[PDB]
Amino acid sequence: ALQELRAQHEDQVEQYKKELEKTYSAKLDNARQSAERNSNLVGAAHEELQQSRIRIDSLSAQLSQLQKQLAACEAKLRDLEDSLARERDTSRRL
Amino acid sequence: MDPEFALQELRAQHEDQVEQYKKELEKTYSAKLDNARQSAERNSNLVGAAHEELQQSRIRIDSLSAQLSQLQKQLAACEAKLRDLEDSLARERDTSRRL
Amino acid sequence: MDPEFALQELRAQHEDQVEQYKKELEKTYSAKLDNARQSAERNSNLVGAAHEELQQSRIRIDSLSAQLSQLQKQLAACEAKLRDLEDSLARERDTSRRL
Amino acid sequence: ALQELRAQHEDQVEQYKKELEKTYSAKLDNARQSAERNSNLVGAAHEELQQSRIRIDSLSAQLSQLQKQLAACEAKLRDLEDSLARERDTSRRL
Repeated sequence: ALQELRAQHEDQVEQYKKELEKTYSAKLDNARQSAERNSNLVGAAHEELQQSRIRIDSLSAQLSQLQKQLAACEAKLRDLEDSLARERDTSRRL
Repeated sequence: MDPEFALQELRAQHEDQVEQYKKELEKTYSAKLDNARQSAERNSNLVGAAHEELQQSRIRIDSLSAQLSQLQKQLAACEAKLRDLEDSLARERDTSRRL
Repeated sequence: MDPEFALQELRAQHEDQVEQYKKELEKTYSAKLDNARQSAERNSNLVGAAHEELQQSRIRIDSLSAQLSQLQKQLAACEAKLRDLEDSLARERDTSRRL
Repeated sequence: ALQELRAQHEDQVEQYKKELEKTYSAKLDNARQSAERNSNLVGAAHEELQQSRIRIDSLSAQLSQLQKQLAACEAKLRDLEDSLARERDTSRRL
């Protein structure tokens, strides 16, 4: 009875261990799978933000081009205002 | 003699017509002067208003450029939190591969 | 009699001076006409160039607005990847609290 | 000798188990700590992106205001161009 109980226990522990290591291997593999998917959703969010980064770099360059164009328009209007001021003052002298 | 009375009357006709012409000319000249004065003042007022509005627009574009720079700064810090996140998830990946 | 020769000579003096004045007036008038023509053509050319440049600037601002919208779309998708990341890290947090 | 070996083994397994559960509790706690820090770096990146979101909403509103202002400038220039065209044509008629 004693050695029968001890042999029965040893087989139970042997079965428990194999079931333990198999679950421990499944845990380590699912932690790998769920972490990878997280890593691209990390990296994809990074690359989509970097795309936006360089779009606003382009937007700032285009704002500077627009600013030069309006500055040239203003210089033409200053010239025109000068010429029209001379004509106004001439009419005032008549 | 007799032609002398036609001379005198021609002269008198001429002086009446010169006076009439002087009045007609002065009225026409003052109307064209007024019309030219009003058009000159309006063209100067218009070009000044247009010019002023453009100076306003340039101030607005200067502000927009400054705000784009702050937006750059804001999106830089967002990239930092994303890189550290990349980093620690990669730390967990490396440690998991080594079991 | 004798005054008649002063009359005739006065008339002759007057006709010479009227002819001189006609020439002087025609030259002055043509110069002021040319000056006014050139200034009018230049003012029209200037305001047309200014106006055209402003139409160019409006096209540029229409483009900038369109690009801001695409930037909105790009940053929306970035928020999606950040929310799902939020979501799965929260999934791991909840599961860890339950041990 | 037999029962001495079996008692010695039982004490070893008892000591191994307590050392196992203590390490298993330390593992579960560090996974909690490292995941939290990851979660704010997630959420802080989210809130800083949302801040940028509403800045560009403001930028688009300001672009529309600027567009109206330039459209009003253009209408003044059209008026001025009309008036100057009439003066040009008048000078051409002289």
